[PDB]
Amino acid sequence: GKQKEKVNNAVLFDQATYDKLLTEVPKYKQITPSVLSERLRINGSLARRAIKDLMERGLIRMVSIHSSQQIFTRATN
Amino acid sequence: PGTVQCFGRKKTAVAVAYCKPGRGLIKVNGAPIELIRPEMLRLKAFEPILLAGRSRFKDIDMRIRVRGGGKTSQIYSIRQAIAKSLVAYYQKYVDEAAKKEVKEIFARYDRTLLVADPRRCEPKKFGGRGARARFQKSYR
Amino acid sequence: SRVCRVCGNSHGLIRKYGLMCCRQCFRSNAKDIGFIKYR
Amino acid sequence: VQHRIRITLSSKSVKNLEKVCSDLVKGAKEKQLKVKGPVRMPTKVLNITTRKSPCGEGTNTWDRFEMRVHKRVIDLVSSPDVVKQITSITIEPGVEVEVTISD
Amino acid sequence: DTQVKLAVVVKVMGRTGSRGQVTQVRVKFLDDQNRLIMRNVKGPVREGDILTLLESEREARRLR
Amino acid sequence: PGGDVKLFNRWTFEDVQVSDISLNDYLAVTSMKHYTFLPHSAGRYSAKRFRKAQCPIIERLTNSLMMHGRNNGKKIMAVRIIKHTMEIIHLLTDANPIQIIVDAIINSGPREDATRIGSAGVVRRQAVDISPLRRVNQAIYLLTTGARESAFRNVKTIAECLADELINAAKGSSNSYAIKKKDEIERVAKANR
Amino acid sequence: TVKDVNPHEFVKAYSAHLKRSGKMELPEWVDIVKTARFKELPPSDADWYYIRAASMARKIYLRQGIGIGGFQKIYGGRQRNGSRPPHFCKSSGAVSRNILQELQKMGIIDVDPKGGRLITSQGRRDLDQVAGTVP
Amino acid sequence: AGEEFQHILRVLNTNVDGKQKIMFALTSIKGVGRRFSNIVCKKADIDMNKRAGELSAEEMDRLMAVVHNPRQFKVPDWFLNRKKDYKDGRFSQVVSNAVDMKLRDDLERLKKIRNHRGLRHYWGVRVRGQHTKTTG
RNA sequence: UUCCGUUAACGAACGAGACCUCAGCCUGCUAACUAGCUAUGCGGAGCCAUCCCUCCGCAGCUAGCUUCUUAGAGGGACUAUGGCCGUUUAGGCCACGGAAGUUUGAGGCAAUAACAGGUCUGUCAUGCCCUUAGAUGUUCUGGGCCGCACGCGCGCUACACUGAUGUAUUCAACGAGUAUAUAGCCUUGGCCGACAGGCCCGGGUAAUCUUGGGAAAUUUCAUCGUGAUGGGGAUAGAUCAUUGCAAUUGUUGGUCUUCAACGAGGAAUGCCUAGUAAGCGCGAGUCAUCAGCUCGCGUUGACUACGUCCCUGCCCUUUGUACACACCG
Ligand SMILES: [Mg+2]
Ligand SMILES: [Mg+2]
Ligand SMILES: [Mg+2]
Ligand SMILES: [Mg+2]
Ligand SMILES: [Mg+2]
Ligand SMILES: [Mg+2]
Ligand SMILES: [Mg+2]
Ligand SMILES: [Mg+2]
Ligand SMILES: [Mg+2]
Ligand SMILES: [Mg+2]
Ligand SMILES: [Mg+2]
Ligand SMILES: [Mg+2]
Ligand SMILES: [Zn+2]
Repeated sequence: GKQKEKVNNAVLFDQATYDKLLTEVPKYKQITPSVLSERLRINGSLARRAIKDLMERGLIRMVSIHSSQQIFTRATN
Repeated sequence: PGTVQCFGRKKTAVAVAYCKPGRGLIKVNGAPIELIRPEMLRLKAFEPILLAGRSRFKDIDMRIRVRGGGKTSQIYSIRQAIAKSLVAYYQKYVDEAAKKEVKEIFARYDRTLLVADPRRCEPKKFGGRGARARFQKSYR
Repeated sequence: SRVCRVCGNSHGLIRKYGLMCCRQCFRSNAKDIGFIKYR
Repeated sequence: VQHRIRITLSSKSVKNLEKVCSDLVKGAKEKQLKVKGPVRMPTKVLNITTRKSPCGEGTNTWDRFEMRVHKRVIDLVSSPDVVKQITSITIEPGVEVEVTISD
Repeated sequence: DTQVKLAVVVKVMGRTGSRGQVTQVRVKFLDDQNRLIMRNVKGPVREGDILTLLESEREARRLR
Repeated sequence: PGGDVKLFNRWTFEDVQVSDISLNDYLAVTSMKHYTFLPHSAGRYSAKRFRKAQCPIIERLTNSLMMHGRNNGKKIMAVRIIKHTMEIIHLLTDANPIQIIVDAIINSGPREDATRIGSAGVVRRQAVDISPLRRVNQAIYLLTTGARESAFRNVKTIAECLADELINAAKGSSNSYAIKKKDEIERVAKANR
Repeated sequence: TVKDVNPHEFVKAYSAHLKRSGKMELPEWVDIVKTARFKELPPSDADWYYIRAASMARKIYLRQGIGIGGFQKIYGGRQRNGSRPPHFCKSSGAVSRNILQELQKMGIIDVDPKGGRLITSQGRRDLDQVAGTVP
Repeated sequence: AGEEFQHILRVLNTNVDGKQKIMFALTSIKGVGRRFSNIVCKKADIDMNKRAGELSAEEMDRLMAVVHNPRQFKVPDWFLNRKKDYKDGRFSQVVSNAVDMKLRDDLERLKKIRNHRGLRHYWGVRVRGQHTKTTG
């Protein structure tokens, strides 16, 4: 995916990952990582490693940030 | 009357634990063992603790110091030093049958806690860059 | 401008420790200098 | 009147050297001086590696030459003339001694 | 439809192969413990090893 | 038995069951002496024959990541990758990822192979069996290389690549490099039977 | 204390501390330099002149008699010479010089006779307080 | 939020791409590299986490000013790439198209002069004292 | 060709082994203010603060200190112990113990006979020839050894996300340092400078000062997100300083810019069996400066095998030979 080049295109910053895509992407197992799903939602990284930051202040999922910036996902609890 | 100062060794890292009959405290170079800093090799440091348990440490303080070596060498030297320091403290100040349980808990999991590892970086011989390899060889 | 103390040639010198002798003269006289070859 | 003196003592051979070390320690302790030693000080390893060929043909073969220089130091508390009363005993070949007057 | 069958290596007879790389062993069958067959085995194999075995009625011959 | 020993303190070794009684001996997960907290150990292995058969299976999978030159010699990175893969396996299947590791190694070890025997004076390749230790060797190697190349020049990173290969090889689907190479070797050997 | 605090979070906390605990002078070349010859870009953080100072604070904390060259060496790194083999390369002098001069100007550290930089007692007070105020 | 997100900006006759960071899109100009892009971003005081495409018009004017008149920003003489000219003797940053012209002026001096280096270029082989048995 | 044993042989001489060096074990001995613990005495800072407790600083008639460091003497392993195989001989495989059970690991040294192997360019080592003043002698100047259509060899850097970049974090070993004149070889410390590098006080002929080597890889947090991109650093321009009596065919090192090929490499081929391969840095040699090399050193640290004579070769015996400059016959 062209997912940091596409960062400013208004679709992403308007509705795509604002619990419209990565609300259901976690739901396959009810927890499927953002870094795992970097390609299941084909969208690559850093338009994704920033939207994870957005979703953490949006308070919808838990976070696990570690060595190679391996970050994770959890849908609702 | 407790005071033991026992060491453990790796490639070149040497770890020395000097003790007091204290309360629970464990420090490496003044930094708590909690701040041992390979944070993936942070298990092996606690592992002699985690096998014996804090209950075998409510009466001891360990101002363990480590010099020379690398990183993982120093961590494994920690492991050996604290294991042998606990065994020696128990043997000389608790009971030999009491230390025998520590002996067996440690040795059942692994022998390398208590026995130094005689491996060293063996020297490099001419005719190559490397202690056992050679240069790539050309005929034509 | 610098040669062996021994043969007075201009290559293969051993400057270290101030010998001022070449690699050939040095071996030729090495055992009496005292460079016991333990290994 | 009773001053502090250093003796430093080096060599090439351990077997030769230790005989001198036992020599001076017993020389002092026959006359009850205040001595401390013989401090053993880490061995210098002089080394020169040379291509053992003289022309540079055949498989590259190096040989490693080494001297081992051994350093010993002893402190005595006595007057320097009392020191010269000791250090006129026989000194073994090859060993070097460099008595100096310190603080 | 062969059902993969099991054996234990009772002794390692030898080490055949052009490059000496196929152990030749003598296996005993678990499911009926009177069938003993000489087979070829590759890699490190010691006594008492259990081997899965896709096809059973092939056997090797001494110093194959 | 005595098993209050969890690797990384959080993935209980207990209640793991190996299907193959063949690989039961050579998988270091069952005995109370094979449990370890970390898949890093400065083990004096390979100093004797078969001594690696008692290496912890997680450690003996860890050593196989650190390959291809730029990665030779760094086990800290390897164990970091193992930790992340192991937690992501849990975060998908919510089941013992140790059992996932073991079951994958069971289900991706070639049981037959065609090598280069000569007999009667004439040499040509034929089918032979696979001793369980070499079963495990090829399983480890052949699961690992799939992750390596499937993550090469790929934004998906190695922890999730290897997690995908493990989950799917253990599940049994032929969507992993590992189990794809398995039946290829199996079919070459079956043809050459 | 600071030996009890995780070495990174103490640096973060002190970096914020020498921002909000008063202020000082600061050179007008900070947003230019690479802080080392082998580096390739200037630090990606804006208050790098402050995280640097937080680190160099605890260096004189836990070690004494450190000169400018000791910091040059400690803050060097790997220099990739291009097609040449890489080496070890010492860091820059002026950046560490002005960190030490800034900390001296707040009296946290000071130049010792016989040479080197040593902490002062009230700087010790400050570092221990900020260490204690960390989780 | 790219209501006017631009895919190529086209400053300085290079088609600077409007899809990568401004940090490393301004490097596409032939005469401004990785470091000098950063120093321009700093001195023109533009937000840093900003992909080209989202950026505003007044600040392309600011970049214009700071790239053709950098010195007035008290920037030292030693980011500049034409230190101590001998055509005239000033300190300037050459920009995209003019860099080839400046290089031709250099080599064209060398041609008129019969400098060893000028010939060596005209001859085509390596100019800096390098071997040429086995390379090139 | 190690031994048992057989035995027209007997008794021997080398090589092997034995020997020496390094490394690994010793809470056993000798000691060590040029090594380092340990305790107390004050100091500094955190604190139920008043003491205590944690971490640092400094000093001693502190040790009924030498575990860590050093280096001497020693001790230790012998297959010693047990099982199995073996003429129950020589030995082998296994197991407890133990630091060590491929002679424990690695080297040093290393036999007879030979090569038309290399070296007359290491040598006041050299025979014969040539030269020997208008010199192939010696000294100086400038150039050359580096030239480039190209082919080959040893290597370095990579082709990236197991990554690059930028912060934070902190761990060794081997060694090295001429009167080097008016402080001078390693350079600590203060200052100026973005850098490069300058100035001043000095320390060390050295377990004393450098360095108690504050090395990198790696670790941690962010930046780049698969794009020949922020991988790559080839090429080339501008300029700055040091070494040098001299920098041009850029000695070197900086600064900005220039941003190539290279998508893991055909036929083939090399090195390697445990702290080994490989990755990572340091020191030494060369040196006025130049280290991609060579020799040492440590750091992180594996997969595979414990085999076979299939390929290349080696040793013994038998056999065949029209070979002996010996199958390149
Ligand atoms: Mg990846
Ligand atoms: Mg030997
Ligand atoms: Mg000859
Ligand atoms: Mg001349
Ligand atoms: Mg040449
Ligand atoms: Mg070579
Ligand atoms: Mg780059
Ligand atoms: Mg050099
Ligand atoms: Mg050379
Ligand atoms: Mg070959
Ligand atoms: Mg004939
Ligand atoms: Mg023929
Ligand atoms: Zn000579």
